[PDB]
Amino acid sequence: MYHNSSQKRHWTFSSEEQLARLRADANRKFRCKAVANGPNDPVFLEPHEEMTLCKYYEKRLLEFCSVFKPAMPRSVVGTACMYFKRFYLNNSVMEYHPRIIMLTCAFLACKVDEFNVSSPQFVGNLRESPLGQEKALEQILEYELLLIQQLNFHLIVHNPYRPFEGFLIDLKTRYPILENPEILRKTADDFLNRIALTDAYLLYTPSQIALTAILSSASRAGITMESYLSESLMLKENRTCLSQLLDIMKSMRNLVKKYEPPRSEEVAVLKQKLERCHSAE
Amino acid sequence: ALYEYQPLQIETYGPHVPELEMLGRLGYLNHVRAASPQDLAGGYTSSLACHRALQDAFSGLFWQP
Amino acid sequence: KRYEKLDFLGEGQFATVYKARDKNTNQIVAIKKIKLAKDGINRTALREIKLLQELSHPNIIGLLDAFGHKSNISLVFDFMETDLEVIIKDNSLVLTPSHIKAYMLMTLQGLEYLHQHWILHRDLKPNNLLLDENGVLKLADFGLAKSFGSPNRAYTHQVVTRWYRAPELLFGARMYGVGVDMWAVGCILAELLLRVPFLPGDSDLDQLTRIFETLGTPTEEQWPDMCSLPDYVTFKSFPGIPLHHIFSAAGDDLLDLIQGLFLFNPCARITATQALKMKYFSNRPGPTPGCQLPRPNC
Ligand SMILES: *[C@H](CC(=O)Nc1ccc(C(=O)Nc2cccc(Nc3ncc(Cl)c(-c4c[nH]c5ccccc45)n3)c2)cc1)CN(C)C
Repeated sequence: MYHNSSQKRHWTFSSEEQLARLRADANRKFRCKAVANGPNDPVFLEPHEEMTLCKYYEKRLLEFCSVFKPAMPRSVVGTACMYFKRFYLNNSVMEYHPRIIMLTCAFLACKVDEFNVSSPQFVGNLRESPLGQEKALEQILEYELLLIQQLNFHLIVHNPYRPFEGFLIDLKTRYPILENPEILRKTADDFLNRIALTDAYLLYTPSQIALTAILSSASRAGITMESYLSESLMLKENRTCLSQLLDIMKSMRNLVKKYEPPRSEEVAVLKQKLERCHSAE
Repeated sequence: ALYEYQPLQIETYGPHVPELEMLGRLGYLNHVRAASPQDLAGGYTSSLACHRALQDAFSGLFWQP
Repeated sequence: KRYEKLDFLGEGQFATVYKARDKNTNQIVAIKKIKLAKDGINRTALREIKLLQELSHPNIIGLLDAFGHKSNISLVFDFMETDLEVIIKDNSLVLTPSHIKAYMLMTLQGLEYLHQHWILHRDLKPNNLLLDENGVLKLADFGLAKSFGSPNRAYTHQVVTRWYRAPELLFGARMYGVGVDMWAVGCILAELLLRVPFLPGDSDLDQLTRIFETLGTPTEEQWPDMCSLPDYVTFKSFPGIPLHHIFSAAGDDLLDLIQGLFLFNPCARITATQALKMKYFSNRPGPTPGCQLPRPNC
């Protein structure tokens, strides 16, 4: 259950500013360690560059998960993306390469969740030569313990998909004025992916994310379902909580709004810069 | 030194989830797939699924750090 | 690294459990190092890690720490004095009904905590119910425990030690609820009462035969829809010995509780929450305080 989960206690932060503080601290500490072991070197990377690179490689992780040869359940994909976000929230894209950590997060999400994939099959799901597959596999096993340690051994991740299904069940039963919430299901799947892309998972409970997805589908469907929260959620007698739920919904829809995909030239230059950083350690 | 039963009452920030037994004739089970005889032969009842769905739909709503 | 090893405590079938001490605090912990490729950290160690991190109950050990290296790890629980297997197999420790009430009460409290969080401890037996100097039980081995909410999963049908296997598990049930741990608790209760493993088997066939020859082959009405299970093999109508003849030193409340734990119907089998609401735990013999449980010396 989320309400006492380790994710809620530790891996859920107050505001986006805390995320930025932690990422900037990790990047700056890595820069200090690199300089002190050997400050403005044109090869070092700024936090926004790290953010764009992490966005691009999270898109890569989504692609790789969706084109997994055995059907990867959405729980494993969400768990892997959350592991990626958590790892790079407290670590830098320069110290550990995001492709290897992407694959390691996918592997540890396959293994922590009860998805059963044999490691040779997992690497055979990559686009490389068999010797390259073996190198990638040995890198993944080398980095798995590091990934687990940097997650502070909090391996359980609560996705918004189960609360999304629960909310649809509630809408089906207790909310009769709304009918056929399957269209809401499609548009909420779309919004839920688009919100997985941003940093909302570290700032909002999965239940809030699922409720926001379904109500955003209602809003974009021309369906006003504000009555659902007011009555049949007991919030009409709790005004502060209802106001806070509407505030959270608005803030996180706007958080979706102020997210732009990583560019093409910018990601290319950051990629080549990242390779130069990995070569000249 | 007698023992008296205490409900565990672990805090769940969110609306009160309907109780497992008081959940079949509230209409909830009409919208979760039926427990197939193989499923129902074991402890599974297709109401555990609905109850967990409802319990994680309200896990944390009225919570923000 | 920080933990200095004191003594070798045992060898679970997938890991080796040693005793150690920490420097930041003067106390004693138990390390559990996974045995030793090509497939990363052992998945049992990840069940322990991922699943003991989110539970905070007095009657469930929480792993204090975890460390490791390239492909092997070792978990750090608090060192925990003994387990019910030693106490049961001990002969000098007489278990008055108060002692067994305390043990069963603590087990059932821990199990209701676990089942509320939709975690099923699929391997429960007296060798896993540990208890420390203060005398509080904790469900130790979470090596093979899962979550029993999703209809989308598919459990393998042999994940519990055979003697403590619920019959619905023994017929190879893909989907099962909390009846697993409840039958395991019933078997633990019978073992505590008799100081002998209840229903000692050799295979699935033997375990079914002994279960039904001791409790009675179900009647398609006490456990309806048993025909639907995969491994449903029909045995002749065993009358089954009555319960009050086996647990002769047990009061009527205890017999009612044992009947509840042992219904062959998993769905009609009592759960940990409604097992603790029965009269047995509230009757005049109050469960002993942890300060007065028997200490299995040596
Ligand atoms: C007499 C005095 C005396 O009694 N000495 C003594 C005897 C026996 C023990 C003892 O029971 N130690 C012990 C055994 C088993 C387990 C544990 N603790 C523990 N803690 C955490 C964990 Cl995770 C585990 C565990 C989990 N899975 C496991 C499998 C196998 C083994 C352990 C295990 N266990 C402690 C202590 C003292 C003697 N002389 C003659 C005076």
